[PDB]
Amino acid sequence: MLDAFSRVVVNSDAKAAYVGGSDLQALKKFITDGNKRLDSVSFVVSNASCIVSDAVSGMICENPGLIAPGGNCYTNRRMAACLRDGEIILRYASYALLAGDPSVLEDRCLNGLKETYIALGVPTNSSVRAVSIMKASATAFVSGTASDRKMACPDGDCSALASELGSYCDRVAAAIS
Amino acid sequence: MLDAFSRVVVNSDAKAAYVGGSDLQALKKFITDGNKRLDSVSFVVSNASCIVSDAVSGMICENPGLIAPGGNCYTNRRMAACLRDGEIILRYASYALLAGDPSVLEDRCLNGLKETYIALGVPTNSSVRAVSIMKASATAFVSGTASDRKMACPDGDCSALASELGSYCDRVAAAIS
Amino acid sequence: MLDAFSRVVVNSDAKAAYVGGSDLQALKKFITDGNKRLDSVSFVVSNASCIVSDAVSGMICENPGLIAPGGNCYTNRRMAACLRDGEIILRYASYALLAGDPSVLEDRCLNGLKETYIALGVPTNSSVRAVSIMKASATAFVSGTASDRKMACPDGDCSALASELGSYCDRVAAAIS
Amino acid sequence: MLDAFSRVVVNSDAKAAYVGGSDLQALKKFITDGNKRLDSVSFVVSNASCIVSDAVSGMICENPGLIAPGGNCYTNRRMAACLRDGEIILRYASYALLAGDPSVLEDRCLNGLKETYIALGVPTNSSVRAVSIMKASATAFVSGTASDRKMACPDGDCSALASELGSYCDRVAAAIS
Amino acid sequence: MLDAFSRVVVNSDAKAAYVGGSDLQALKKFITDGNKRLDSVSFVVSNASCIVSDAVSGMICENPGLIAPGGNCYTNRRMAACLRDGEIILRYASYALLAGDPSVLEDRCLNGLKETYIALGVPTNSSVRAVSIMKASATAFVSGTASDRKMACPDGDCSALASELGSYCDRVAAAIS
Amino acid sequence: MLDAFSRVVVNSDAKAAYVGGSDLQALKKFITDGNKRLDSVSFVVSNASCIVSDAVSGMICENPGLIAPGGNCYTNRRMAACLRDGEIILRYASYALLAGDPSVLEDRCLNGLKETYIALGVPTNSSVRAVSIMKASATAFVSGTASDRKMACPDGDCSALASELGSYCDRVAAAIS
Amino acid sequence: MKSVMTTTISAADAAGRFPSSSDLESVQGNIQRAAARLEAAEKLASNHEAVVKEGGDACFAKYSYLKNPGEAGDSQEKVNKCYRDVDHYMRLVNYSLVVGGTGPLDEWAIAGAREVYRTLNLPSASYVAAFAFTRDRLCVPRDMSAQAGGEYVAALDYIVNALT
Amino acid sequence: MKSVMTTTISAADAAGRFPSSSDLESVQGNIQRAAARLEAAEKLASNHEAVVKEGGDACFAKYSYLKNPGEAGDSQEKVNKCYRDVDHYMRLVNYSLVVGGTGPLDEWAIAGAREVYRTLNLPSASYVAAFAFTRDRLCVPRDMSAQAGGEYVAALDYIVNALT
Amino acid sequence: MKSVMTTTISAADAAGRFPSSSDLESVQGNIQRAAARLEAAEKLASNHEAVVKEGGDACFAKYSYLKNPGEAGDSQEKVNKCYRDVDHYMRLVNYSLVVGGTGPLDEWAIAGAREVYRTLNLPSASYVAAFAFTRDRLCVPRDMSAQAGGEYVAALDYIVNALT
Amino acid sequence: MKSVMTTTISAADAAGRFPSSSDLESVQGNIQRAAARLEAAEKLASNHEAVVKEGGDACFAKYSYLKNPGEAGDSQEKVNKCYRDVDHYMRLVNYSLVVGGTGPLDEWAIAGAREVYRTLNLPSASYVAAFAFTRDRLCVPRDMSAQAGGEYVAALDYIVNALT
Amino acid sequence: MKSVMTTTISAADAAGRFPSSSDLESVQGNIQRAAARLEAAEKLASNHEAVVKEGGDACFAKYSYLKNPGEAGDSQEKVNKCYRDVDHYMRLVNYSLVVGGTGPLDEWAIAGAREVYRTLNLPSASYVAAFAFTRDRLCVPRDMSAQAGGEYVAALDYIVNALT
Amino acid sequence: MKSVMTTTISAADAAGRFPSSSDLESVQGNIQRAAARLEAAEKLASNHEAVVKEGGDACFAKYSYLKNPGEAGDSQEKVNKCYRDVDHYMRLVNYSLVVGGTGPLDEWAIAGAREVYRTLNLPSASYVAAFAFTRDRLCVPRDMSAQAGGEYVAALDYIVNALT
Repeated sequence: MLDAFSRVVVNSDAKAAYVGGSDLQALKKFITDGNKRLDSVSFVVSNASCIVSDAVSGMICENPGLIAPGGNCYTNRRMAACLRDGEIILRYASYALLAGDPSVLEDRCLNGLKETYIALGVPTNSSVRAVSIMKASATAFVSGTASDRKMACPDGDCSALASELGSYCDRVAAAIS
Repeated sequence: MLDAFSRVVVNSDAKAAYVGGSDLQALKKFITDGNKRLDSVSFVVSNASCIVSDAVSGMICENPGLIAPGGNCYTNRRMAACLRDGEIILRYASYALLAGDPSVLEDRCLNGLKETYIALGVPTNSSVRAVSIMKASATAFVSGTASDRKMACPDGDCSALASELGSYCDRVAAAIS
Repeated sequence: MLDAFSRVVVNSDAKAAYVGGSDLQALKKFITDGNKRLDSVSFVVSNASCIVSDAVSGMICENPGLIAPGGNCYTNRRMAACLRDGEIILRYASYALLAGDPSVLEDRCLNGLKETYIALGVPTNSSVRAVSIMKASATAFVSGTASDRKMACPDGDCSALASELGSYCDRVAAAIS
Repeated sequence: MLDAFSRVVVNSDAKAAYVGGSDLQALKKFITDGNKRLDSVSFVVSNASCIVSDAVSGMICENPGLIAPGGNCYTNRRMAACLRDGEIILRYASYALLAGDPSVLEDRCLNGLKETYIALGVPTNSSVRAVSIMKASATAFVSGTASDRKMACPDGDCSALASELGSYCDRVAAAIS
Repeated sequence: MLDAFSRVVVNSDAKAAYVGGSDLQALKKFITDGNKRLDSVSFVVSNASCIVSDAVSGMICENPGLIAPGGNCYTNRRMAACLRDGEIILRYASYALLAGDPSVLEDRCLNGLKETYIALGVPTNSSVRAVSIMKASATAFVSGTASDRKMACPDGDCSALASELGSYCDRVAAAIS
Repeated sequence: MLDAFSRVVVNSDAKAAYVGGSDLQALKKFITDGNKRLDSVSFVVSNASCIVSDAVSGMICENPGLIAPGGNCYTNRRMAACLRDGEIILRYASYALLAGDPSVLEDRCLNGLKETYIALGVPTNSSVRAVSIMKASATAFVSGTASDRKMACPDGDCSALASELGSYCDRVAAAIS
Repeated sequence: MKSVMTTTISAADAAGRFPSSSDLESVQGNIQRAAARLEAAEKLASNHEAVVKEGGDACFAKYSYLKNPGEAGDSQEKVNKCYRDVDHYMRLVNYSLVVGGTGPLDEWAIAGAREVYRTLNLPSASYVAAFAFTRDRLCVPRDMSAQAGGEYVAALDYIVNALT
Repeated sequence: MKSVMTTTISAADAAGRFPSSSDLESVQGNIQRAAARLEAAEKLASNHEAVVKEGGDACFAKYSYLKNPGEAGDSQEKVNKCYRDVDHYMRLVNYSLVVGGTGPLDEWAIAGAREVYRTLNLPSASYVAAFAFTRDRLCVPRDMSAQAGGEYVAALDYIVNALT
Repeated sequence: MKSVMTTTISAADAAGRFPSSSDLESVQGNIQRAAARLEAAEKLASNHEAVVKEGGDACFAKYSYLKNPGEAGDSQEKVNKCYRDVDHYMRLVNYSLVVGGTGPLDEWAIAGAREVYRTLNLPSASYVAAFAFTRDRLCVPRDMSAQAGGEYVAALDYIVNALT
Repeated sequence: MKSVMTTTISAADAAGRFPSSSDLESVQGNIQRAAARLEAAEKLASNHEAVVKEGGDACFAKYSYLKNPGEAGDSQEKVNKCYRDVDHYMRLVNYSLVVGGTGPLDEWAIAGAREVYRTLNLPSASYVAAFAFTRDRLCVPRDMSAQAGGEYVAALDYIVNALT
Repeated sequence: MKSVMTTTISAADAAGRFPSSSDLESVQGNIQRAAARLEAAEKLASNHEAVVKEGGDACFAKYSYLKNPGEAGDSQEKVNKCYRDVDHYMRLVNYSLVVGGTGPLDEWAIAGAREVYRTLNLPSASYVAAFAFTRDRLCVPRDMSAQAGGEYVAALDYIVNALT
Repeated sequence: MKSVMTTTISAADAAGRFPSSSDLESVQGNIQRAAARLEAAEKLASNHEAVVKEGGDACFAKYSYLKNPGEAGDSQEKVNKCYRDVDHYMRLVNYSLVVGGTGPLDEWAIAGAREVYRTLNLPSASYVAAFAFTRDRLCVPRDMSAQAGGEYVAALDYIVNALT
């Protein structure tokens, strides 16, 4: 896997170029915004259970067919597997936010996931919906706009972090289905 | 795997329905004729070696090319593997007869079988012949019409059992055809 | 794997024929020329490190793009794996020369190699070149025509063994092309 | 493992003797009281959670040192392992009751248990106490004298079954003391 | 493992000395009598089934308690395992004869053999007798003195080879004694 | 494994006590002196190859019997394995210095080490001397007193750090003697 | 699907054996016991709505806190899902009685239940309350024969144990 | 020792399960069928000397070549071992009948039999001849009841299939 | 014991590496965050009895049903064990703050908790109620500094997530 | 196909080695012994019909029971297959003598033979009788040179040992 | 690519954990230490051509024998590849300083280097000479700050130790 | 110890086989090639000090830089250890010629060599120089027979390839 820094050196390595001061503006910005990024990860992780449970429930309460006979969330074994998947996806998304790079999400989670869901018969439009609600809640906790909980912190702008976390969720939604 | 009883509840579960009195006529009949079914399994199992040997020998005497160079029963290693396959198929056929359901035959024996036989170059028509002869002998032992042995039992009609066993052999032929 | 003797046996077995005097003159010649064959293998193995390094270096110095960024010999890791492959190919070629049959080369080296090369992205044209240079040098040591080193041996003709080795190298080229 | 029947067989085989009429008086009685034995097993199993939890709690409420620092049930990890051990012991005890022979208990559970407990530092006195309480509760469910639950069954005498279960529990205590 | 040649090398290496003309006369003779050694191995191997079966049967017919209830050769399973051990022992003895060194016998057969025999409770005296009878027959085939079969060969003196093989059997006896 | 902070916790947990301000004096000191500790680890690691090679060579130059026939560093294989052990011991010593606790050294390196050395026959007195020379060189690099290399750093007192490293090396020798 | 037949066949298949005497004898027991559990299954099938209602009622009666805001049954729809869940189990009880094995309950209700109920804040004791009542509600011979009652109670005891 | 009980218990043990409904049902089948196989076991134990003799006699009647030099029965002591072997099988048939499973025959007679008979020149067809005769010698209800006879025949068929 | 140092060292050990650049950098971060979490630990160690009491009170205030017969608080001794349990977690929170990792909570509280609490009828929501309150009761700078409060809340959220 | 060259190469390949001194030395042995085994192979190929006939005749001369009804030599076609089988082995003996290894016999005759002859009532002793006679029939130097005869006998002894 | 972030993430992923306190604390070390290592990376990037020249010069100055016929530097093209190789390493040093881990050096230079230099007659001591010089050439605070210099030297020491 | 005999026996042992035709043939090759390699071994043993002298001299003649301060031959003891090493290889060449396999070289010289020489700053090309000279120094038929000379060169080529 790569992080925000090794991604820069991978791009520079393709050009056989040194990473000089001209290439280090974003990485510098990364460092001074480091404490905000650590807060963002913490806020997502500290509410992981609520994020996953609320999203899978949201997916189901919008599509009653999933819990009908033949539905992919029918029986406790399938429902548990769905909840597990939601937790796994949120986990790798938090990894990507901590690293400031999507590589760990692509390599260790999204790789071969669509093929697996197709083989299993997991409804991919519903999977995307679960991810979408996770994106809504997780980015809200990062922005500090979660309706029933505000995380204590020095006030400031975390919109960039929230948008970045959302982009990782976008990658998941695009990779599946 | 499923048996005759779990097959009904699987069908009923698809409609989210309880298994009631109007659904149990066939299953009560299954229990009533239970002793005959156990006899049918015993009569096949007790003559397994003869059933397999005679059928494989029957397949070869019908197709001499099998034991010629390039034939799939050529050399002791191939002949042993063929005798092995005959015993295995009959074994799963007897499993299904005991359970009153072809699922164990489908899941653990027939699944993929056509593809491995094609990959190995195992002649499918000769395979069908061996299965067809096993059907003749096995159903004869069930029906009590075997030429050189009649198993002891109260006189009665086992034509349903023999027909059921025959259908299991037919599924084998259909799976590799 | 097969050798020169079991190859004849396999061919004779296809016709259910005994191996007799009329089929053994080529194999008697195989035995009477055995010492030259043992020399040919020894001469290749004794210069294995030179044959491999020189061919890989020749491959690179004829196409410097291989060691440019994005090139398949870029970084020490890829270069090491490339040298490894060259040694491996020569090793299985030496195996075939000792046995007097290409089966060990085809079965335990060439089988699936093109597919893995396509998957990994190993350029086929460069690979063919490395093989081609290895052929020149190896056949040279067998023919005793290598420019910088002649191996000690009684004077005689080994054009047949050189051609045989050359055909083994040609098999490698054909398989990956 | 052995059951009541194979045990007799094993004892007779040591004498190279057939199992005859004189030896079957105890086995015929095993068959006669078979329904009671099935009830005795069902009653223990149907209250398994209550039996184990109450016994481990009884062991602890009698020796609170177990759940203090330096106690062998301190932390949730150890408490869970102890509860697991209690369930396992009862499970193999129920196995012995169903088979009418302690071999499954001796071979698969008690074999090497004392050595293991010594290695880990599991207090034998408390271990015996948990088994002792499990004996009281399980045999009570067999006898139908459990204070807060009487299992429905035809009136009769199962004192022999309960005594047998108690002997299996005694074997556990003996093996680790 | 070591052979007759590498054994000399090991001894010479221990004193940091080259293997010279003085230390070579025994090895030179080893090569001269090489065809005799190959005959000795062939004569034993070609009669392996007779050697093993006769020796094991001899052990039993000299120790009737082995096939009584509780006897270590009681039941077909144990008898088969004893026959297996006999063949195994002879096989490693033939290895040692071929190599002209007992190391392969000591390293891969006798090593830890005594302690498993103790743990399993196979009788030492009966095991020794099996070996001693194998020694009698095997050395008889080497000496060309076997009563009911003489192996064709140029008539000569193989007493040293018979004594050598006999020493290997004695190593087996001493190890399990 | 444990570090300096977890060791305090484990000790406190044994007394069922919270870790308060009274208990945190040394741990606060651990933090204030944190940069020196990181330097000490870096100084050892940056000179790992010299430390190990010089120690093993020192052990040998003081006892040439190690590289004689029968010596335990005789042949390249044994010499490499000894150099391997020296590196490993230093590596685990560096681990302990980084964590501020000997647990990782004791649990993952020293536990069982004497027994394997006794079984292998590697001399303990020579092993001890190899460690002692490593202790001299490594602590010198920590004290900044190494004769041919002084690592760059602000001037200060690292005697406690060096003495701590010495204690870890002494634990290695003690567990071996 | 664990039953007498599938268990014996699985054991035979693992060893590559034809059905033998012990396999046949085991199935004979399935024949003998079938009448009792089919009677229990049929009674349940004919009156499950009333039984399910009683089970769910017993749950909320014992744990009225469930109706408090933020709790598992703070809405009519959530309460409805509770009765639906009870109906789910009882249908699987019916299935298990027909099959003669805990298969339907094992695969379709029990497996993964802990993860689901933990994540969705569904107290296991609430389910226990529904099925402990359902079990204790039975009496013989009013509701069914003795052996039928034994099967009914045993299946419910199996659920309670799985929850505890 | 494979039986109804040991099979269902080892199956439950492999999954770490308490005995459940299907386990209990299986054992009930052992109860229903016991009388039949115990009758066969008793009849065998009471008259095994006569059955064994006819078994061995049938062998040597079909294969008199065994008495030729170098063959399995070229001596009186060898012939005695042959009848001893038959007795050992039949005693294991008796055991199998008692257990209600092929356990005794599997572990004590069949396991390793191929290896033993191959290395000792004991033709399998000879053993088959003894048990095929022993099997077909049965007639109901003279020797035993119908169900007892079925158990008797099934055990011998199991041996024959194992030899062939 | 999961911490900054034990994680990086174990990672280095798995690859057979000496401590390198990234290993030393990780420990530097431990130095920087140490003051924040150690303050939280001290403040907890000096006033834990008041904290624990409020956590336990919050549990029974929310779930008064616990004091009903057969429930986890139907006796004073059981109620006392509940407050004892809260003290256990909070002491392990203190440990986790000192270590700078979740190690103490992972090994000594969370591992096996699911099994224990289900067997003993200890509803996880009751524990959640105790720590959700404990978490929300905190306000900075009254009780501690901002970054100290962040560590305090984070450790309690870790417990809450572990229970849900 | 096990031979000197294939065994040597497989050993080298397993260790990832180029052919070395011991490898080349082993092949030199294949050269030296080739003449002896090729002589035996040639003599067999020139007169195999006579050798096979004597082999088959020896089998039925020793075991005349084979032609009894129900036995392996029931009919002329079955007898013909027996002689055919003898020819199969002897052709594979010829192959093995050419290869210089037991490869052809191992892969094409021995592998699976136990299972085949067991299922089809083919007594192993009958095959033994044919090849033991064939082995003992050899007369040196009448039929071939002493070293060719040794190879001939060795290959047949290999078959007999595999049958016993 | 080994770094503080990738090491701590892979460790959590191996245990299926969300990032916890120790993971976050480790990344804080990346924040504090970045200034030093980014400085060193910038100085190198600005003047690598001069540093590389001095590196290659020191190699051939210490080992003039390399210029002899048959040796690694006996042609202008070969000599140019040597300085190129030094540039390769130093560029990877720049990368490793930016990443904050030995990742770039591990994957792109060190892995496979032994096999390559062995086959191509490239003495490792020659490389050592270049980077030992480069390391000792540093003058603080002339070239960079003390901590930046510590990073520069550490990376070069990592290369030297791997080369010996 | 790799040789003809140990390779064939290890191959047979891996398949649980008695020695057979191909094994015996392989050993016959050891008999035929023995005289040549023994001649080379004895010739080496009778004059190894002179051979070692020329080997070590050729090393320092080609690499005189080794005697410079800080290099592997910058002392009298170090130089003596160099000639000692050359002697150790040549003694193992003698062993390998006696064994008829590369065994002695593999186990005692080659295994772990690159690790030792890397650690001790022992340039592999220095060893190559000594053995390349030793190899090319051979004079046929001045020093030995042509076949003995072939064995001599092949062993030295094996060492050279193992160093490059």
